[PDB]
Amino acid sequence: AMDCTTGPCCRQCKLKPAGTTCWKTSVSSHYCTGRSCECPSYPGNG
Repeated sequence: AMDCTTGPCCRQCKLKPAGTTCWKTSVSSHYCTGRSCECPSYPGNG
């Protein structure tokens, strides 16, 4: 049982706040939509 939702959008076990850089990968920067714990596959700067 793991309801933490591991991922880049998940600080560790809590859906990061929307409009907050979760990934910010040097090769690809994105943002969390406070909807899931998995950052999208697109940059959030528009």
